[PDB]
Amino acid sequence: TMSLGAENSVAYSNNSIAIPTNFTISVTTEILPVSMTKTSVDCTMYICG
Amino acid sequence: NGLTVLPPLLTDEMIAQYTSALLAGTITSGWTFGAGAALQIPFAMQMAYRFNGIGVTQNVLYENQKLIANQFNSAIGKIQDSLSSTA
Amino acid sequence: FCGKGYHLMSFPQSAPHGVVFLHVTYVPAQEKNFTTAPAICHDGKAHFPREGVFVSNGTHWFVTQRNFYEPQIITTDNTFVSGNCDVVIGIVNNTVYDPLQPELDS
Amino acid sequence: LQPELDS
Ligand SMILES: *[C@@H]1O[C@H](CO)[C@@H](O[C@@H]2O[C@H](CO)[C@@H](O)[C@H](O)[C@H]2NC(C)=O)[C@H](O)[C@H]1NC(C)=O
Ligand SMILES: *[C@@H]1O[C@H](CO)[C@@H](O[C@@H]2O[C@H](CO)[C@@H](O)[C@H](O)[C@H]2NC(C)=O)[C@H](O)[C@H]1NC(C)=O
Ligand SMILES: *[C@@H]1O[C@H](CO)[C@@H](O)[C@H](O)[C@H]1NC(C)=O
Ligand SMILES: *[C@@H]1O[C@H](CO)[C@@H](O)[C@H](O)[C@H]1NC(C)=O
Ligand SMILES: *[C@@H]1O[C@H](CO)[C@@H](O)[C@H](O)[C@H]1NC(C)=O
Repeated sequence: TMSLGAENSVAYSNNSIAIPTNFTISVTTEILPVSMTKTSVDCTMYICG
Repeated sequence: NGLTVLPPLLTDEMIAQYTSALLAGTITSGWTFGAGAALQIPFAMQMAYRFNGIGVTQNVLYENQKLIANQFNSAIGKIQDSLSSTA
Repeated sequence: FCGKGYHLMSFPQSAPHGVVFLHVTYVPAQEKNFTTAPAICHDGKAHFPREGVFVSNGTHWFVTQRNFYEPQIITTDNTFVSGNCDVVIGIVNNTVYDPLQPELDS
Repeated sequence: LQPELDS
């Protein structure tokens, strides 16, 4: 059976806050296709040879 | 028939654990569980940030917190009736 | 939209039949727990932070920006007033310092 | 400032 992720209970209470004391710059890749292979078909040459 | 219907990869019980995790993060930690590790904050102060983000000064929340909570609880209640009444 | 974390910038690079984005982002790290309050009572009046949040290390109260720990002494120009102490749920009692106070030694 | 510097 697949696992969705680590279980966690956030330490919430009516007077507690967590503030970060440091940081990391993170560089992330994202990839998108933009164009197909341009094609032309001569249907008389394909059909009738 | 020759025709077949296939199960989804995620079952409804797995979808319900994701909607639970999103909701439990949102209630306990604001947007921070999207931007990094979840950081806890009290829900009245999370709503003070949500108010300050729409240009309403945050003292307006604390000075009206009971009214705002009652309007929210009432508005949630109407969703049950609105879904129960018609398909 | 432009990569996980808070977005700083991105750079395009070409690829065959497509494009690649290098998204540069700020991710917060090394958090600590603090006690917090929505407002502070000074002379019978409620002070709220102009930006950031009130926090305590257990003995002192500070105001800090909310995305990086940088504690400041709480003052009349870090904060703004609205109304009497009695309305706000969870208000706490602390001094708010006035920068003009020692200048009154003139 | 003006009422405070009246002191
Ligand atoms: C909360 O922060 C304040 C300021 O950093 C701490 O107060 C200082 O404590 C040291 C001894 O540890 C004294 O020498 C300084 O004179 C104090 N400064 C002031 C402005 O009072 C305080 O100790 C911290 N408390 C905790 C529990 O960490
Ligand atoms: C914050 O400080 C005020 C006084 O500056 C406290 O108010 C007094 O509280 C006692 C009971 O603890 C009452 O008998 C007095 O009548 C109150 N005085 C005034 C002027 O209202 C207040 O309780 C403190 N708040 C907290 C959370 O400790
Ligand atoms: C912040 O993180 C970097 C590593 O990302 C570390 O070298 C640096 O010492 C840290 N600073 C503090 C104050 O924790
Ligand atoms: C914050 O405090 C709680 C206990 O009050 C603890 O379980 C939790 O691990 C702490 N979190 C951090 C980031 O120190
Ligand atoms: C916060 O919760 C504690 C019990 O956990 C309660 O004694 C206190 O009055 C509450 N304070 C606020 C501001 O809700």
